[PDB]
Amino acid sequence: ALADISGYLDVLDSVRGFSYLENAREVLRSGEARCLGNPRSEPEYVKALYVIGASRIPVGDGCSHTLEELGVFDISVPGEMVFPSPLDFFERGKPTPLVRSRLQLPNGVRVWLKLEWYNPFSLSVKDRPAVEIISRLSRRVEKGSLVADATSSNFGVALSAVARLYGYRARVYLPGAAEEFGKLLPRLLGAQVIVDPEAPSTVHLLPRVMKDSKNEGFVHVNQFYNDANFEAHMRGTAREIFVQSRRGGLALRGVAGSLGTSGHMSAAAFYLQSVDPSIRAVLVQPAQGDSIPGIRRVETGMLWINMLDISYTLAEVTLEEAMEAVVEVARSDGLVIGPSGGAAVKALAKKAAEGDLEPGDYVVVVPDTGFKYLSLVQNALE
Amino acid sequence: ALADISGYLDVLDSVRGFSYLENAREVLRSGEARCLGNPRSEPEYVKALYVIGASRIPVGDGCSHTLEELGVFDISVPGEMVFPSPLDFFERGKPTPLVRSRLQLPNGVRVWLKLEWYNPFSLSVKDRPAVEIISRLSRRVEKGSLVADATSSNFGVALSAVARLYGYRARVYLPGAAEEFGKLLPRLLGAQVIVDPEAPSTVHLLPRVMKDSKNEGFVHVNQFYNDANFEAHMRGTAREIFVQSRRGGLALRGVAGSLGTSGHMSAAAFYLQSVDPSIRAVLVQPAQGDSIPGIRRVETGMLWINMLDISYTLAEVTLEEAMEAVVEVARSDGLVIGPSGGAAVKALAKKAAEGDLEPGDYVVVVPDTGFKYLSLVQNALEG
Ligand SMILES: *Cc1c(COP(=O)(O)O)cnc(C)c1O
Ligand SMILES: *Cc1c(COP(=O)(O)O)cnc(C)c1O
Repeated sequence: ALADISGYLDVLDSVRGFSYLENAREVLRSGEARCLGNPRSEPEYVKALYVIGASRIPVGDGCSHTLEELGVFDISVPGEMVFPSPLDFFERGKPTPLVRSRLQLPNGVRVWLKLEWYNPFSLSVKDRPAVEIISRLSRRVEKGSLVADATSSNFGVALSAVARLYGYRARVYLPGAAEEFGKLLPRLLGAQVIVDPEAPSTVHLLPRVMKDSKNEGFVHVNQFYNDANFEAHMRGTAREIFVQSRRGGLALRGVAGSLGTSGHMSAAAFYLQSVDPSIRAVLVQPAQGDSIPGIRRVETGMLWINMLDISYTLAEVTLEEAMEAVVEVARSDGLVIGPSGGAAVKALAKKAAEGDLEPGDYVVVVPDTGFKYLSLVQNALE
Repeated sequence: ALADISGYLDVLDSVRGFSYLENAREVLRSGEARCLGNPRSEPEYVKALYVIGASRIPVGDGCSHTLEELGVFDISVPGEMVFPSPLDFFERGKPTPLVRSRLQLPNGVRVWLKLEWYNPFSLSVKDRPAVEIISRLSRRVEKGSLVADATSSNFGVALSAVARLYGYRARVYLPGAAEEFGKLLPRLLGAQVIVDPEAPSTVHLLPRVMKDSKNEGFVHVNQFYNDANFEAHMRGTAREIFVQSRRGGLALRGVAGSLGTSGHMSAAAFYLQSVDPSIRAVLVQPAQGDSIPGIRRVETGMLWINMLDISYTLAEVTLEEAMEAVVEVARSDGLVIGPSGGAAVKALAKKAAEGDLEPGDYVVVVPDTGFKYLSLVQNALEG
């Protein structure tokens, strides 16, 4: 039988560790889940179901229910696109668009672009971890409390908007080289902003944020380590790629993406490889020396991409090469993508040139809009 | 009986003038269109149906069909949000979102925000006129031809993107006061940009564009005069406000917005007042001396708002007041609207205070995202 999962989400408070993902993987591979005589007594299984996108759980003895029956494939979006609040629109105005590009790559590699700027608060992929993180402290941490993090531009904006929505205050710490929109827009949204001119990277701010947290008593949400980040992308970004590829008739042979926190691509890889382990994940490595906003090299410390059982391929991409792809996609599709989106397109283009990819449909996650990066666009047209 | 309108759309090539809108208004008012014996002999009636958003026409002798049967309400975004091309995404990734605000206005005036930054190319309301203009010359004008116009930032970006999707080249003329994204992003999109530092406004550039058009032989698409702008907003923005209000359970009592070309608010007013003449159109007048990007005062010259049978009220709004609404919406809703969106919100707030408006639901058209306007945001926070 079917019950609403909403009544069992306290298991998100109490399940720890990655062992529950064995259940997620097996439910996805088999396309079904076994009924729980006592759902309460199997919290890891309930969490597995939530993380893959189920809105319902199977209840009883001996029965089983399909992904479909569990609500994994339920249509979210009202046909008329009317929403009673911005949060409801974040939650139900999904999937984010998946749009076939007319970019021509060698070897039958067809490019689709997933447009994560379609998230309303930060115009970026970062809404999803912000919502998930804030919503799940929202029972134990007191309203009016300060939450904070080290961030590049997008999550600081996401965090500021979402914290306030849920009744919290936000503080955002950014390196000197962050874009001005990351420094300014959080203030518009009601947050405090701290820029460290000296910090050479976003993760270099983390020790200061942790020290300040101990002295000042604010909640350090730590997107780089907070599993709700990964889980948000499992139930959202990754579930969407899966459902979109199926209902859209793609022959999904891989995904391509970039890595900051590693949240969105680790989820994409893990989810899709659960259904079909041969699906490739092609991932961007900002070339040494270069800085591409929002993203980093794997060696500098990433949680999910390293700890989870996922196969991926790297590809080196310079800032110059990423911006060339931004120009190519703009001239080809009339779509203005961000530097990191361009990096992911280029990575896919390289692996396509090398003959490494089966012909078929490949989904590139585009983290944000290129409108935000006028100085990088200016340099790229020279 | 019904026939697909696709087989009758050469009327768009041949019909001229505004007389056809009489038919559009009556069909919307009665909520039904009557069958045509020979549709080919009634091209104005066919155009009327295309412009209000019908996908089918009524065919027969004596019969009639509702807006619903005609496909006017058949604008559903697909549940899976998968689009086999960018143009298909522009076409089918609609309606743009209509989101209830928590802004508190006096006298029972409830605010809904229509987010036109959800257009795919220029992230603005201007994609819609760009696509309709270019698609409808995409037959008669030879590929590789140059298309051009005088513009503020948004339509320059939209024109540039759309031109390339239909196999044209683009040139964009902007005044010196235009935003940097307007000067730069068309070049990313492959277009030529001409900036006139001295030009005090966008419409001041028009004589020079027209002169250059005569000399160099490019198509001046002229958004300020081209009826496909109005028509795009009739079948897009306006039809969406109508259909979204109905299906969404709103008690629609008015729309608020701003004027550049006057394309989108003239359409919203004309379409909705066709259905119900008591629906108000509250329009922004940028206070004398001030410049709100993308928008103008009625007196400086406008086509559809003056020629069409619509009612509206004007509210004066300073740049400062427009930006105060941007701050307020950001703090209330967590959404960042543009200066002209903020102005429309303020125009609605002002009218609401004056006791002028029926209590109920009001849709504010938000032309773009305020993410772009960082200097104006900076200045606004200093207060
Ligand atoms: C956060 C972000 C990324 C990387 O996303 P994660 O899910 O942190 O790995 C890439 N690009 C941009 C612009 C971002 O904001
Ligand atoms: C075009 C535009 C307007 C006005 O729209 P029209 O349909 O030209 O009257 C308002 N604001 C912005 C930002 C625009 O680009």
